[PDB]
Amino acid sequence: SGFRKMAFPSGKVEGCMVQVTCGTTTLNGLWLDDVVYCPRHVICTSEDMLNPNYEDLLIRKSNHNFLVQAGNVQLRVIGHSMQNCVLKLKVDTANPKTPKYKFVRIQPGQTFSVLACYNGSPSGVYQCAMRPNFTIKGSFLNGSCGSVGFNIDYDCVSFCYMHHMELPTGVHAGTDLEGNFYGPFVDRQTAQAAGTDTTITVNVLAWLYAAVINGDRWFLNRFTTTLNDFNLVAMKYNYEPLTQDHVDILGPLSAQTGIAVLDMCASLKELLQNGMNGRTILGSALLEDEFTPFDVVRQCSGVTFQ
Amino acid sequence: SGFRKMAFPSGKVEGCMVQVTCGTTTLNGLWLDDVVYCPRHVICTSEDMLNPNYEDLLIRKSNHNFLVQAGNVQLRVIGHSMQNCVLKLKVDTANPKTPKYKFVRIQPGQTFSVLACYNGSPSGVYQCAMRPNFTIKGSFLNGSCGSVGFNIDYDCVSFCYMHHMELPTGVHAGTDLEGNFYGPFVDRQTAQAAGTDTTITVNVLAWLYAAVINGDRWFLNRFTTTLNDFNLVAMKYNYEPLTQDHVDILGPLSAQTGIAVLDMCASLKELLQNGMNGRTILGSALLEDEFTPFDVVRQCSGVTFQ
Ligand SMILES: O=C(Cc1cncc2ccccc12)N(CCC1CCCCC1)Cc1cccs1
Ligand SMILES: O=C(Cc1cncc2ccccc12)N(CCC1CCCCC1)Cc1cccs1
Ligand SMILES: [Cl-]
Repeated sequence: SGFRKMAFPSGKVEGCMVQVTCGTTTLNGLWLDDVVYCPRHVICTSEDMLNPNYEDLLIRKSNHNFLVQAGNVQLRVIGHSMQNCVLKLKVDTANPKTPKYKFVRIQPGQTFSVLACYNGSPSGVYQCAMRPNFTIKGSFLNGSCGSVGFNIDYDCVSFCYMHHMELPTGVHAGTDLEGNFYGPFVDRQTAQAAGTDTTITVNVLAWLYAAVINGDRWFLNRFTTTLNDFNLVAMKYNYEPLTQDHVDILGPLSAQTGIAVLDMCASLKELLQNGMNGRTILGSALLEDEFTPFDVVRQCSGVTFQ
Repeated sequence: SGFRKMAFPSGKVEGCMVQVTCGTTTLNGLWLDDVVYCPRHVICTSEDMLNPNYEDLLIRKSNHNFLVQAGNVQLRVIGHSMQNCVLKLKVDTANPKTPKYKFVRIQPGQTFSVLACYNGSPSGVYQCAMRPNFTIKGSFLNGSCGSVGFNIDYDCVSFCYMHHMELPTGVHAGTDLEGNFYGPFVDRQTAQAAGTDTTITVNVLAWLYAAVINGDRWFLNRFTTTLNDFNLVAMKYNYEPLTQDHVDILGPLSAQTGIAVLDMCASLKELLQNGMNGRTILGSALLEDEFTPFDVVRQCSGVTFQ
């Protein structure tokens, strides 16, 4: 029992964190095999950041302009190339701690763990989700660039995020490990704004199923709804549209608890209308949207507390 | 910017997790130097748990009755002894991944990271607090016994908790690493209940300072209070008493934000008496009490642990 915002154990990623320095700029790098991945803005001064020409800035660097430190050991950079917004530094040593890994680009609503780092050293681990507006509500200070997001399903680390910047609202923007930004963001200091954020409806429903699995049913009601009527109501509360894919994905949780997906949708419509009336759901007075259907199944028991 | 429930990086602890099997019972063990620590109830069957005589049950066990698996390697048990509610299995091999460590017993209100494990394999990491009623609101399933709680203070892991059981309300009970339970709990399948819990006042104040540091200031007011008047009000809402030690500990945060601790206490008094009025603080509609003053300073200043 219990339901916590749970991150993956970070050890496999900690053994990959290195410090990357180019001139006066220092940030984090991810050392996998003989390559160190880091944000390409490591080659910029604060004066270059408005309209950097990364191809022009990079062509002026030699391998010895990049200082990579792994613990107290300096790695030798023997090559460098840019892939989208990521800089790839080839090093003369393969990381002996390289776990089984893959690079995956995720979709909004997906969750992942972030290993926040400064100067190539891990500071903390937390769980977050790719918001519908493609930002993440992280906890990052200056120097955190290059910190990564990942999932560790079945011993393989799937790296899905690399931190590049903080937007004016205090939210964060980054790329996948191939350097493609999530959302309409660019690695320039030009005025950029996160679009209006919405609640991840499928994740709130998943979390309501987690509440039923853990014994709570106060929020259920005798009603059902069509998928279209649910979306018409949901959009009024800035909730993301629930698609048939989302309904299908909630199938296993629906079968386990005995609550049809559209019946749980009716409960959600009522919660949006009434609030919680001094009650909590899994220790929260807000509807939680950073647990996916997959997270709930992984964390919760396969036996519902009837 | 941003403020997340952040756990310590778990890698140093992951390299210590092993699987301990005694008969049909399998749980987790912590392998440090040449000793594997685990709950003493690993020697019990469900029937033994009703009223166990651990000394009598342990007498019947040989070293070979304990199967310890570290990854895919079986460790050889060369001795066994009990210390309070922890079983200590002496093994023939010192753990080469043993970090610098210490065993510390924490006080209620103190936070720590839990590395939830199953079959000696880490599954997740989350941050929690030792409640004033000595329970932890964890997320644990059957097989999670032996999972540990820890903090990192510089490069030293301080192990403070070992998981033993779940109470009927879904909350958890365990011991320090010397086998002494936190709370009035015993390791026996008998009627036990968590006492009435209270809110960790110093931690709520620390989190209000974190909200201020993050630009959430709507709850600030022109008022101050005395420590005595605040404690009279706090006692009415089942909040823990705020001591002069707590006020001293909040000194740095008070100096950084310009809000005296009793000035923040007057904000908290108003929040208890009036609620949040539809507003949130750091994305929460409840007053969060699982961040200590040290956690807030650490997260807001980017302290690392390589
Ligand atoms: O937002 C950041 C870093 C950052 C990240 N997370 C959190 C942050 C919090 C506060 C300040 C900064 C943060 N940029 C990088 C700043 C460096 C640029 C090169 C020289 C040295 C500073 C700005 C841009 C990146 C891409 C496009 S604009
Ligand atoms: O509570 C647990 C483990 C546990 C922990 N966390 C979470 C749990 C969730 C569900 C069930 C169990 C959990 N005990 C152990 C159950 C037996 C398993 C087989 C061998 C003998 C013990 C019951 C105890 C009573 C008094 C002290 S322990
Ligand atoms: Cl995805």
